[PDB]
This record gives sequence, structure tokens and C-alpha cells, in this order.
Amino acid sequence: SMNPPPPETSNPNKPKRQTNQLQYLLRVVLKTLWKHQFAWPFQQPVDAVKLNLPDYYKIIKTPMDMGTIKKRLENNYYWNAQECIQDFNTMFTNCYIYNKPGDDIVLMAEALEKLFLQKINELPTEE
Ligand SMILES: CCOc1cc(-c2c(C)noc2C)cc([C@@H](C)O)c1
Repeated sequence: SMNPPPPETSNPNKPKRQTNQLQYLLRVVLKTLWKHQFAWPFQQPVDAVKLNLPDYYKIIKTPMDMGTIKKRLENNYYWNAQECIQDFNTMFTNCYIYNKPGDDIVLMAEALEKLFLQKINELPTEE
């Protein structure tokens, strides 16, 4: 029933780089999803205490949210695009695992995921 510590967003010993794909993931992908009308539940870790979801973190062992993704991208946390893409997919999948078809949050995830897919479909070639 308690909240876990949030995922890490900084690790000074992780090697970093700034690729055109990672720049796209921030400037296009994250920006598009973050501004969406359905973004709000996903802009920070699930607060299982405030939401009274005492079994959330019993079921979800790899939490992810866009607040975390945003900080990771802004801190150059990633080495490659695939790591960031995996974070977004973890976020969606968590929502699908925990929730039920047709729940509001699932419809929201689905809308964001459709936009995600459209954007990732045009991920630029690494230069
Ligand atoms: C600030 C978080 O607000 C919400 C969080 C959820 C949520 C998430 C994210 N993952 O599982 C649940 C439940 C669902 C809803 C509303 C849309 O019902 C709102």
C-alpha cells in the first residue's frame, strides 16, 4: 500500500550522449504526448497512497511515467533511442496490466500510444 521510491532519473557514472534520435524523442515524442488532454495521469509516478490503490505496486514491478521520462531525456540519461522507447512501452503496458479494458485510464493510454506510434514511425535515421 506504500509508494516505492521513484525510478532513477540521474546516474552520474552512466555514460551519456546526445543523438538526433534522442533529441527527437524529447522535442517531438515527449512534447506531443505531454501536451495532450489525456497526459495528466501519466505526468508523474502513480501515487498509490493518494489514489488508494494499495495493490498497484504489488502488481507493477517496473513503474514508469512520463515525468520520469521527461527528466531522463532532459538529464541526457539515455545512451540510445531504444532505451527511451522501452520506457514509454513499459508505461503503457503497466496501465494495460493493472487496469481493465474500457477503463478511462486505458482509453487514455490507448490515445497516447497511438500518437506515440505515429511519431516513432518517423524517428529520424541516426546521423
Ligand atoms: C494523477 C493520477 O490520476 C489518475 C491515475 C489513474 C491510474 C493510472 C495512471 N494507472 O492506474 C490508474 C488507476 C487513473 C486515473 C483516472 C483516469 O481514472 C487518474
